[PDB]
Amino acid sequence: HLENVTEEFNMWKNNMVEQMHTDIISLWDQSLKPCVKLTPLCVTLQCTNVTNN
Amino acid sequence: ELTQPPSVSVSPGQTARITCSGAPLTSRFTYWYRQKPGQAPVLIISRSSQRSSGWSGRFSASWSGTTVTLTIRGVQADDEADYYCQSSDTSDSYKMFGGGTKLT
Ligand SMILES: *[C@@H]1O[C@H](CO)[C@@H](O[C@@H]2O[C@H](CO)[C@@H](O[C@@H]3O[C@H](CO[C@H]4O[C@H](CO)[C@@H](O)[C@H](O[C@H]5O[C@H](CO[C@H]6O[C@H](CO)[C@@H](O)[C@H](O)[C@@H]6O)[C@@H](O)[C@H](O)[C@@H]5O)[C@@H]4O)[C@@H](O)[C@H](O[C@H]4O[C@H](CO)[C@@H](O)[C@H](O)[C@@H]4O)[C@@H]3O)[C@H](O)[C@H]2NC(C)=O)[C@H](O)[C@H]1NC(C)=O
Ligand SMILES: *[C@@H]1O[C@H](CO)[C@@H](O)[C@H](O)[C@H]1NC(C)=O
Repeated sequence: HLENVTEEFNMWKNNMVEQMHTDIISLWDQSLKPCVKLTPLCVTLQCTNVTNN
Repeated sequence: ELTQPPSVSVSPGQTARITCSGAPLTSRFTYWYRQKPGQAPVLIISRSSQRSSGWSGRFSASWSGTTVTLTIRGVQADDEADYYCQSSDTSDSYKMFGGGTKLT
């Protein structure tokens, strides 16, 4: 606990949220690069509505 | 303005065929019931799931574009009365009634 001190903070100008924003982004891609790619899933799909009687 | 026939007949011990034609046949399903004279009607077929309801042996139903098909059991003996037909409009408001066939 700091006493007698009154340092001026800032939240909308704080750079801790900026490094947080950019850390999670580079972390999301790092956990998806070594996984199954779905490129041969773009083929002409022939669909019909589900069974609703 | 649905349409149910009122006069058809068939031989006993043979499969029959009940229809009911109407454009509001989507969000409506189908009623029928067989009111013996001076009595109260009973469940012709009843919905106990959103999928289907032809589990009991006596009766089954099929669906066409507008006309509905009420197939029935092989034996048509002993059970005879006029079979009405009822359904609901697309706005889920109103229930249409339009007669039904007496079979001998
Ligand atoms: C923002 O909030 C404001 C608050 O004022 C909203 O304004 C009103 O808010 C109330 C809050 O509850 C709303 O809810 C209730 O409205 C009913 C009357 O609704 C009837 O009309 C609406 C369309 O407006 C319709 O959706 C309702 O459907 C009900 O009933 C049908 C009927 O189907 C039955 O019959 C058919 C055959 O025709 C069958 O096929 C079917 O199987 C079934 O048997 C059902 O299908 C629906 O599921 C649904 O139940 C109605 O048709 C009032 O009656 C309610 O309150 C009154 O009674 C209660 C209970 O006693 C009482 O406490 C209260 O004081 C009232 O006397 C209640 O008001 C309003 O609709 C709503 N609109 C108005 C009129 O201002 C505003 O909408 C909100 N905004 C948003 C976007 O949500
Ligand atoms: C299936 O749903 C689509 C949604 O747009 C609709 O256009 C189409 O008519 C529906 N087909 C049937 C027969 O339900």
